[PDB]
Amino acid sequence: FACKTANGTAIPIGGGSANVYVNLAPVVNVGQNLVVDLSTQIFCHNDYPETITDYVTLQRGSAYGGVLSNFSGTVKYSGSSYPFPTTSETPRVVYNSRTDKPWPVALYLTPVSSAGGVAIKAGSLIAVLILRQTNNYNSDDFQFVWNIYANNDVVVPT
Ligand SMILES: N#Cc1c(F)c(F)c(-c2ccc(O[C@H]3O[C@H](CO)[C@@H](O)[C@H](O)[C@@H]3O)c(Cl)c2)c(F)c1F
Repeated sequence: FACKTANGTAIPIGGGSANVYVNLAPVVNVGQNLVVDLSTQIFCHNDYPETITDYVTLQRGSAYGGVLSNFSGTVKYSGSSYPFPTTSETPRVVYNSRTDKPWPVALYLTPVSSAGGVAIKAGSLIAVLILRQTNNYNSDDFQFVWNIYANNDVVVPT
């Protein structure tokens, strides 16, 4: 089991960490959701599906920078929504193919407070998402740590 980002940055067998630079909607109005859809950015595959079923959870989702201070969030994991920052670990998603498949994570972030300025600064760390990969074969328990950075400013008009 291994993963890569849309631009080809890889985390090999055994886990590790990688940075993900995501485009954000430049404007998020009060009462609207800022969607950070990682399913277009993070992809994983099973290296021996003939015998092994890979299990993948969101082990931890943490907020940083502007998202931590001024946004309220949920994370959608494989069609179900959970609080963001995370309190529990999600149900497992299954990977059983050598062809890359999306990691189905998206953040839904709604502004709490804003003065009209830049709520999220371009280049800042907005989230750390830890993917935990286990299987039905051995006791492997590997962490794939995704450091989510904003590519652009996000403004919340007021
Ligand atoms: N014949 C044969 C044969 C073989 F060629 C293989 F490569 C393996 C095999 C390949 C990948 C393996 O592990 C990695 O890929 C797993 C599935 O993605 C993942 O769950 C693990 O954590 C880790 O990332 C493990 Cl353990 C074994 C195997 F079991 C075999 F029996």
